[PDB]
Amino acid sequence: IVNRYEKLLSQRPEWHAPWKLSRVINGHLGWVRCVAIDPVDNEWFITGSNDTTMKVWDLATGKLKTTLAGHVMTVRDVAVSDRHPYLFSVSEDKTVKCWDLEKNQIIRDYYGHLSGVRTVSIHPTLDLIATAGRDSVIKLWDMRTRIPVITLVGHKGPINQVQCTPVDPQVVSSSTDATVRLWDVVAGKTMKVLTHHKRSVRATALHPKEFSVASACTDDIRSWGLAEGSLLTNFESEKTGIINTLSINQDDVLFAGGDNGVLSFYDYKSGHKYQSLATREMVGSLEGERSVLCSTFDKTGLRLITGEADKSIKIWKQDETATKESEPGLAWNPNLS
Amino acid sequence: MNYLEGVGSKKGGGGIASESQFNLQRRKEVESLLSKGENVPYTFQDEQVRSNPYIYKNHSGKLVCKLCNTMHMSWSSVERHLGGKKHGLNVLRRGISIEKSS
Amino acid sequence: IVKTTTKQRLDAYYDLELRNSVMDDILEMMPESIRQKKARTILQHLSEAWRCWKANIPWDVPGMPAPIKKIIERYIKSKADAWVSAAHYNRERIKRGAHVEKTMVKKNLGRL
Amino acid sequence: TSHRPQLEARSGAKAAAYTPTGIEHARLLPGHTTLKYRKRSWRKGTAFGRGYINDMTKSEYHQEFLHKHVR
Amino acid sequence: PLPTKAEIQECTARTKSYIQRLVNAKLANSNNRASSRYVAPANLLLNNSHHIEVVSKQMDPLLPRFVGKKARKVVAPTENDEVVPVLHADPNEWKIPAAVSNWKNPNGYTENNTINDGFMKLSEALENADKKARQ
Amino acid sequence: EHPYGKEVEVLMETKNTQSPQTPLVEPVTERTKLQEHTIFTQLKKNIPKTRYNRDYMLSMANIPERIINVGVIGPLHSGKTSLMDLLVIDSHKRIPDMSKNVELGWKPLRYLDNLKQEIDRGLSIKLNGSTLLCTD
Amino acid sequence: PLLDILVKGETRIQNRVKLGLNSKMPTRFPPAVFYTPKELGGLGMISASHILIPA
RNA sequence: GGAGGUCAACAUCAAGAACUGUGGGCCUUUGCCUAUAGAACUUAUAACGAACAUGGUUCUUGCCUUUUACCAGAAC
RNA sequence: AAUUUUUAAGGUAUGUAUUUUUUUU
Ligand SMILES: Nc1nc2c(ncn2[C@@H]2O[C@H](COP(=O)(O)OP(=O)(O)OP(=O)(O)O)[C@@H](O)[C@H]2O)c(=O)[nH]1
Ligand SMILES: [Mg+2]
Ligand SMILES: [Mg+2]
Ligand SMILES: [Zn+2]
Repeated sequence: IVNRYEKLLSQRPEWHAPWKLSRVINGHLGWVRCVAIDPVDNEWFITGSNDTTMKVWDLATGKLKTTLAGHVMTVRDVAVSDRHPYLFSVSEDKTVKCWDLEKNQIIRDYYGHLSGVRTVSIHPTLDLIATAGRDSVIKLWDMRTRIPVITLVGHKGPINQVQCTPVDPQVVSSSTDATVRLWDVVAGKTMKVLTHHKRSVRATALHPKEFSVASACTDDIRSWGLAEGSLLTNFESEKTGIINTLSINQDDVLFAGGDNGVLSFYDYKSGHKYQSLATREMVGSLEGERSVLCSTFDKTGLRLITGEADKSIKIWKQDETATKESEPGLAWNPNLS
Repeated sequence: MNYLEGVGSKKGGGGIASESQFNLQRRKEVESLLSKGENVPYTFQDEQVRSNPYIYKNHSGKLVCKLCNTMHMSWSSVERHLGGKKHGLNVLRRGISIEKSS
Repeated sequence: IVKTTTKQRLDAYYDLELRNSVMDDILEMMPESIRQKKARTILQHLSEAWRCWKANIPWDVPGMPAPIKKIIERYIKSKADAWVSAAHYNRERIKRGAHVEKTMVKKNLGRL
Repeated sequence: TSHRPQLEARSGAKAAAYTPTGIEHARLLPGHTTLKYRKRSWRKGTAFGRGYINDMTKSEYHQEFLHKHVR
Repeated sequence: PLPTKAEIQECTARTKSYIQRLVNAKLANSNNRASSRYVAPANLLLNNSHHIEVVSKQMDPLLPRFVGKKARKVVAPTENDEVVPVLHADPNEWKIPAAVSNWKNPNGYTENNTINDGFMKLSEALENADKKARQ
Repeated sequence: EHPYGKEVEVLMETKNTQSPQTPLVEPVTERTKLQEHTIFTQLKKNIPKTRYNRDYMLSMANIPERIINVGVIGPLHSGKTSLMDLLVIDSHKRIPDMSKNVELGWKPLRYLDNLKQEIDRGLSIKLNGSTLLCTD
Repeated sequence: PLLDILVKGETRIQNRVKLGLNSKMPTRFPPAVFYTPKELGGLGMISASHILIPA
């Protein structure tokens, strides 16, 4: 078996370029909880906030377009539809509100969560919504009639995150009981349970192509192949915890933001960490306020947007020089257990 | 619409209580503080290790040192006595008086 | 009967979400074995620290793990920002003459 | 001590019905039924003659506030 | 691999068909002739001996429909399927103090820096300038 | 400033650009509607069919003595536009802009008053003609 | 603006008394109720707000 | 077979001034061009109704101890 | 050159027991 681990030095994974800080956008009165980008045109992005607003930022120039009020408590998660001109926002005030983009007003409230709802996922093909929160369940809403059609009972604790996939398991959910469940919605029961995490799973991201899912915990970032549900890879991590956010670029780049401010880029295929950064917090902030609460890659995949606990948005750009002049990353040491 | 004010009352009985009643309450708590919460037992109760072990309460309410046979008006007085030079001696005398026999 | 968040029961909900949000982080930092009494105790440090923020008292503590202190300071800066921003918003609302009710005035002037 | 809030499933397993008891709320009445798809003596005489900080309270906008409304 | 086009067009259809069954049934349940505008022998008895035809009689529109329906609580037993494997100094560092508040004691459980040269220099000038003026 | 300092643009954003009414996702409309400015027929299949056979009219265009250009003038509400409205309906076999009401009698059809202002203003603003053949 | 604010103020206090009982009916509250001096048992409030305001 | 029914079901009724069907031509049937057949009901001081109510959400207001009940304008 | 009318609720608690024909040794 280790004869293979002798050959496991033959891969030498996939060089990638280093990431650097292009621009910093202030302008939010609270923390920036969540970020979503225009799925079609990469023209602008939306930003949840502690201060209850949402602001639409112009992506090219970083200027501000319009602000969207309408929640009385923080806005935890945000989704913008590929197929619709709709913005779905969700808050800690137990409410899930649609936003018709053409007129920029509220359209449809979705009612019937018990307590705060921290996540929204739009099903790709079905005109459904998936939301979940401290209530420990997922509700699948008919987007047109605002009916909580299907309620997926499951995790024994608050659900942190929710994803949607077109084929089987259509709903991936990750709660604080350290279980990532893969749901069968038509039968309303769990297809497969992934227990390998030690503690609460605070972030999950879907790969734009490969059809797999990444999960995160304190020290551990795993991956999982959907369908079967098998473990695929692991990601090498020294104690980086807490992992708040994962995002996957088209290029097999995997970003993991921390609560220590340390940004950690990986290589999705290998599980190698090819860089680490630390944000420079802000002028008058505290060392406690240096962290990363969200993230995304735009559709091109060359620019990363992460809102941070210092009330700032930072757009992280990939270096054009790069290659192997001096890129070389943390340089591939496969330590053993 | 007198709800504008913001005061109110519960519907039970007749509130304030009588100045004499406050003193009884206040002189129990003061003797709880200075006593550091210990229950000093009555003299007749047939002995919860005591903090010390000599102080008691007679059939009346007064406090007494059973070594020194002194009578005390309050806890404050007792702490004067326990920190006194007479209550020092009677411990030494009982010290010797025990060290001469078993 | 899931009851919506309204004007009267707003800041109670703000409390509840804050307390949960702090237990999440601090429990995800610590190594493993024992939480619940420890879970209860950590929150008392939080509220105490907020009281200290309102009174401008610094809130140092004897031996406390630094990361926990980082967490508590972070959330208290969030809560302080929201508290101040509402203090200003209600104040301009009162100035221009719009109806601010009653105890929002009496509450405001304490904040200011 | 809120501790463990309330799980949905116990409220989702109740035998009322799929819907609630059948109470008809005022906000569940059908609305936006259709979706939308995307595609010089005087001068002389005198004696004295001739950055954004991150915080709410120490900021520049704040001092202006207490410079006015606290008078 | 990616799910593929022919498979995603399948589960899209079979789910979309299923959901409509839930939406239709749910709209037509509650009290609205208004909202319900959006909407088999079935039995071979036992050994099949008799056969069966089932027909649901029309209820009187005044009387409560679902006469047996009444809102009641139910505690649910646990699901059949079982046993999913879990497959997973500092105690003195992470030992928390005990919280003691100055502002509450419920139930039981009983500056450095010096001045500036600014002040030093200013008072001399006022002390000197005064002595000069008092002379 | 310097904490990033060199290659980085730190920009503080208050107020707004893009006034709040703008769609932020613009309504996508393929068809080009002229119905606000004028009431017009933009599709060839819908042009009213002419009994008199247009291509025979195009033959008359060559002979200079054959055609005469005649404008109609007069004071207010003398019937000029409603006069023209006689010649056209007699010329064309079916017109899509005829309601059963204007066909019957009650409301005059006004073919020449195409503009929406002229319809509302109850008046003729800009001159509009037609080219049609008619026998003496 | 001072005159406008007078007209608002005086009506707001009279409304204070009216809402104090339970009516906005004009018929119940003829101006003698607000304007008779306290020596005859009214409020004796002193009205500067009737006027006519130059527009 | 006709005249009817305070009978029923089903289909349809706010859109490039705005409908369908057909034959041919380019594309290789969507779509474009061309010839042709048939277009009931509703529309230009714009509409199934020569009539006219209520509710919901979000804004701006008015009464102002708070919710219901409310003031009166807008958008959807 | 013209306003506009009123009903509920936040105040007098709340809780427990009480009219019963003698279940076979
Ligand atoms: N009683 C009567 N009224 C008519 C007759 N002919 C036209 N009218 C009315 O008089 C008005 C004149 O119709 P138009 O053709 O629009 O008037 P016009 O000649 O176009 O006036 P312009 O604005 O100058 O173009 C219309 O409102 C008609 O309803 C008529 O013979 N008898
Ligand atoms: Mg009370
Ligand atoms: Mg109340
Ligand atoms: Zn003694």
